Amino acid sequence: ASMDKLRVLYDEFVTISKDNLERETGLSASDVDMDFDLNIFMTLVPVLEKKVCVITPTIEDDKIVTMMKYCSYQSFSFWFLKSGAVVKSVYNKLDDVEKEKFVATFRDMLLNVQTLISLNSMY
Ligand SMILES: [Zn+2]
Ligand SMILES: [Zn+2]
Repeated sequence: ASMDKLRVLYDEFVTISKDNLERETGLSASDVDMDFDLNIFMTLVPVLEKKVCVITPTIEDDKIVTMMKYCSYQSFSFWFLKSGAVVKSVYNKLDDVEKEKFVATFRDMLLNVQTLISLNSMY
């Protein structure tokens, strides 16, 4: 986990999300606001942990895919209020190989974010 790694992870998340949301829905993505969206993920992590399980590097793929059902794209800068699609809607239309990468990207983003709600509670 690192600030520079998180930027690359977030940009991967947006690139895949954007390409799939655009062709699925016919609507065009908006400009990113990375800090706004990482704020959204910061608020989401505790909800995901209560509704599904604690996020650790060994969390099973099925628990991550279920967390994607509780992540609404309308919450983020690049899809802001455009449709009610959730992250699993993009997952469901990837091929098997692309699916594995998306799960890893979404899990590693949640771990990098969580590594920061952590730093923000240290005195
Ligand atoms: Zn394209
Ligand atoms: Zn901002």
